[PDB]
Amino acid sequence: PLQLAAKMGKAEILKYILSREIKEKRLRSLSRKFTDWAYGPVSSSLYDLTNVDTTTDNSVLEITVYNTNIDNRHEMLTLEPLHTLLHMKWKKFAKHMFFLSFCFYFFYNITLTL
Amino acid sequence: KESERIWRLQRARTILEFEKMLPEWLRSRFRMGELCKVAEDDFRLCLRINEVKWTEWKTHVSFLNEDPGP
Amino acid sequence: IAALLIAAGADVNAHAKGAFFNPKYQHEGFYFGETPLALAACTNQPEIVQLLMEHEQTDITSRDSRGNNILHALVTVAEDFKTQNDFVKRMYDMILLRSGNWELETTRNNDGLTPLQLAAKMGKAEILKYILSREIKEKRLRSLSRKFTDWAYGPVSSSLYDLTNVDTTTDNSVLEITVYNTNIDNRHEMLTLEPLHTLLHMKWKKFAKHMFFLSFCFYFFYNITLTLVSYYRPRGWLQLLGRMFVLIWAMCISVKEGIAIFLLRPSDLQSILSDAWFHFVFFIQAVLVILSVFLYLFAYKEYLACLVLAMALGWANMLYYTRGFQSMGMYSVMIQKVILHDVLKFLFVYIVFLLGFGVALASLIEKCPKDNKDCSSYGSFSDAVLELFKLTIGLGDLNIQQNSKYPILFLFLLITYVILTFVLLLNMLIALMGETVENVSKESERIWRLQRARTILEFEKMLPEWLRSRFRMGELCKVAEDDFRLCLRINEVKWTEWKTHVSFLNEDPGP
Amino acid sequence: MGMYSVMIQKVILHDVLKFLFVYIVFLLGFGVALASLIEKCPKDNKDCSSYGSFSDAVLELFKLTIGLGDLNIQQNSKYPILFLFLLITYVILTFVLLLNMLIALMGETVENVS
Ligand SMILES: CCCCCCCC/C=C/CCCCCCCC(=O)O[C@@H](COC(=O)CCCCCCCCCCCCCCC)COP(=O)([O-])OCC[N+](C)(C)C
Ligand SMILES: CCCCCCCC/C=C/CCCCCCCC(=O)O[C@@H](COC(=O)CCCCCCCCCCCCCCC)COP(=O)([O-])OCC[N+](C)(C)C
Repeated sequence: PLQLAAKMGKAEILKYILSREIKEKRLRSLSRKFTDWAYGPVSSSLYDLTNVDTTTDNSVLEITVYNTNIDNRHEMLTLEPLHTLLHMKWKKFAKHMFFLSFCFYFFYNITLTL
Repeated sequence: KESERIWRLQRARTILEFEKMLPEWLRSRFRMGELCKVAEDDFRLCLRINEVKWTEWKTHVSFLNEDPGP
Repeated sequence: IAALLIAAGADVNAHAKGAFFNPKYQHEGFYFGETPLALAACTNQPEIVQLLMEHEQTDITSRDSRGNNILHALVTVAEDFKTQNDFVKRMYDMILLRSGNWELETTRNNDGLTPLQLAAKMGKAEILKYILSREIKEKRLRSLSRKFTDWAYGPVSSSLYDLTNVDTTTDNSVLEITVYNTNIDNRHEMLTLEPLHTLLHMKWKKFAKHMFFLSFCFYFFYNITLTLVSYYRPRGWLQLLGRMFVLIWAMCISVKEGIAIFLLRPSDLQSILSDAWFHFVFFIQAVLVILSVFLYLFAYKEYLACLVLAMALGWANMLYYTRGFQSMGMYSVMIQKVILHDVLKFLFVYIVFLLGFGVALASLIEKCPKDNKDCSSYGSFSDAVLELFKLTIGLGDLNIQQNSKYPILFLFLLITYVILTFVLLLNMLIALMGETVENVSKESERIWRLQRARTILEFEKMLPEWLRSRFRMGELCKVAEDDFRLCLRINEVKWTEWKTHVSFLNEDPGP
Repeated sequence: MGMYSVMIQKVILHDVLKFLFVYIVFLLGFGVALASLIEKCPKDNKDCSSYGSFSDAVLELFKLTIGLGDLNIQQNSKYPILFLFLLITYVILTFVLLLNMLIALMGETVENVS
C-alpha cells in the first residue's frame, strides 16, 4: 500500500505514511518516523527507509521518480525522506559521476571536432 | 514557477540512473546509521533530519534519546 | 517544577556553556543565551521570566562565553513574523522595563556590538524598529525611551528621535552597519525606519548632493578632455593642460580605488558584483590611462590600444552617475540584473551554437581551385564564425553557392542555425528579460536607495575631520539634566487615533 | 485610437528617452573609440576604411544598429583585434541588451497603462 500510494500519485497518503509518528507506546513499531530528541525549537527525527531507499528492488523513491503516468510527480518528491535522500545521494556520488560524464563527453566532442 | 521542479525531476532521474550504473560493490554508501527504533531485532535503516519551528511550544514526550546531539 | 527547584535553592546564575549550547552551523544546536533566564525568555515562557527576575541572586546583566546578555540573546533568536510570533519583542520590552537601567543596552559583547548594533547587524528589522522608536508613557522610567513626542497638536505630532549610536559619528553606528554590511537579505526594509531614512535624506540634501554633482562634473570633464587629446593626436602649450589634467586625475582615481580596494571585504564581493563592480572598472580605467602614458613616454607602439580602451571604458563608466536621478537609477540597476541574469546565459548558449555550427560548416567546404580565392565566405573556422555572426545581426547577403561538396547539408545546417538563434534564442531572450523587468519593477525603489545610501556614507567619510560639523538637529532631546546628546525632529500626520495627548513634552507646539 | 495615442505618449516619454540617452552615450563613445584606431589612408587611396572620421564611425555604428549595410572587418586599423572586440562589444550592448530590454520594458509600460 505504500508502494501503491507512490505509484498511483497519492501524495497526501504517502506524506502521512512516510512521516507517520505514533505517540502511544502500546504500538510504536507501526511508526515510520521517530523523534530521537527535541531540545527547544530543534528536533532530530529518524525516518524509516525499509522500502523507501533504492535498495529493495521496487522502492518508493524509484517508483516516484521513474514512473511517468502521473501529474503530481513534482510534489511527491518534496516529502521529508525522499528529498533528503536525493540530496545526500547527489552530494555523495552523483555529483562526481555527472562531472566525470560531462568532462568525458566534452573531451570526446573536442577531439572529434579536432 | 514550473521550473524549480521539473529540473529537480531531471536531476533525480540522473541521480537514480547514476546509482544504477554502480556495480554490486561500491554501492555501500547507505543513508545513515542502523539504529532506528526500540525494536530489539532488525533495526533496518534510518535518516536523521533536523527541523526548527518556534510555534508549537509543547512538552516533548515522544522523544527517544535523553541526550540531544551526537 | 521550576518554581519548586528555585525555591529549594537552584543555581539561577548557572551557565550552560556546553558545545551543544553554543552551535556553529545552527543545525546541531540551539543557542538561547546559556542562562535559565535567557532560555525562559527565548522559549516564550513569560511566567518563568517574571518568576526569575525578582529574586535575591538572579543576575540580569550576566554575560555568557560569547559576551552576550539576555538582550543580545533575544536579538539573536529573533526572527520575522512568518517563522515566529512577536513574543521576543514583548520579552525584550518586559525584561528591559523590569531591569530599569541603561547598562543592559550599553553592554558590548565579545564583538564590539551593543544589542541595538547587534540587531542592526543580524538583520532583525522588527527588533530594530522597536528599539529605534521606543516610547515609554510612564514617567518613572522615561530615560529608557529613544523617541520623545515634543508636542502633538491635533493630527500633527512632532517627535524627537535619539541619535546616540545611530548617526554615523560614533565609529560603528547603526546607519553604517545597516548600509555597509552585506550578509543580510532584509537590508532594504531596515533603511525604511524613522531615524535612518530621515537622516539619509537630510545628509543627501545637505552635502551629498553637491559632492555627487561635483564628482559627476569632474569625471565628465576628465573623460571629455581624455577623448579630445586622444582623438586629436598628432598621428601645444595651451593644450598641455588637458593631458596634464588627464594624468593627474587618472592618478587620483587610481590611488582612491587602490585604497578603496585594499580595505574592501571579501563579503561584498559575493552575490553578483552588485556593490563593487564599478570600483574595479574605475581602477582599470585609471591604470589603463597610466599605462598608456607610460608606454607613450618611451618608444612603445602598443600604447594606443590602452588609450582607446580607456576611452571606451571611461565613457562606459559614466553610466555609474545615473544613480543620482531616480528614473535613471532604476534603469541602471535593471541593466545590472538583466546583463547578469539572462544576457550571460544567452551569450553562453549562443556561443556554443555559433562555434559548433561554425566548425561544422567550415569542414564541408573543400580547398579553392587554382587562380581562385573568393570561392566561399566560409573558408576557415574564423571565417565561418564571422559569417554566422554577420547572419545573426542581419548584416550582409545570404549566399548559398559556396564551394561545398554537400550544398544540401550546408543549407540544412544554415537553416538550423537560423531557427535556433533568430527564432528561438534571441526571441526567448526578449521574452525572458520581460519577466526580469517584471520582478525587478518593484525591487528597484530599494536597491537604488541602497546604492544612494552607500554613496552618501562614502561621501561623508570623504570629508575631513573638520567640515563634518553638520549634525542632524539640535541638542535638547529629553528631560535628562545632563548629556542631552542629539535629536531628530520628525512630524507625522494621522487621522485615526483621536486620543488625548499625555506623553507630550512641550506645551507650545511648533518653533 | 485614443488609447493608442496616449500610450504612444507615455511610452515615448518614459522609456524611449532613457534608451535614447544610454544608446547615444554608447554610440558616441564607441564611435570616437573606433575612429582613433585607424591611421590615415595611403597615397592614391580614400576608401580604405568606412570608420574614417568621428562622424563616419558614428554613422557606421548607427547603420549597424538598424541592420543595414555589410559588416567589413578589413579596415585600416593598426589593431584589428581590438577593433573587432570593440565592434562586438557594441553589438552586444545595443542589439542584445539595450534594444531587447527596451522591448521588455515597454511591455511593463503598456501593462500599467492598460
Ligand atoms: C546575438 C549576436 C550578438 C553577439 C553575441 C556574441 C558573439 C561573439 C562572437 C564573435 C566572433 C566574431 C568573429 C570573430 C573574428 C573572426 C575573424 C578574425 O579576425 O579572427 C581573429 C580572431 O578574432 C577574435 O578573436 C576577435 C576578438 C574576440 C571576439 C569576441 C569578443 C567578445 C567581447 C565580449 C565583451 C564582454 C560582453 C559585452 C557586454 C558586457 C584572428 O585575428 P585576425 O584579425 O584575423 O588577424 C590576426 C592578427 N595578426 C595578423 C596580428 C596575427
Ligand atoms: C536604435 C537606433 C535608432 C536611432 C537612435 C538615435 C540615433 C541618433 C544618431 C545619429 C547619428 C547618425 C549619423 C550622423 C551623421 C554623420 C555624417 C554626417 O553627415 O555628418 C553631419 C552631421 O550630422 C548630423 O548632425 C545629423 C543630424 C542630426 C543627427 C541626430 C538627429 C536626431 C533626431 C531626433 C528627433 C527627436 C526624436 C524622434 C522621436 C520624437 C555633418 O554634415 P555633413 O552632412 O557631413 O555636411 C556638412 C554640411 N555642409 C557641407 C553644408 C557644411
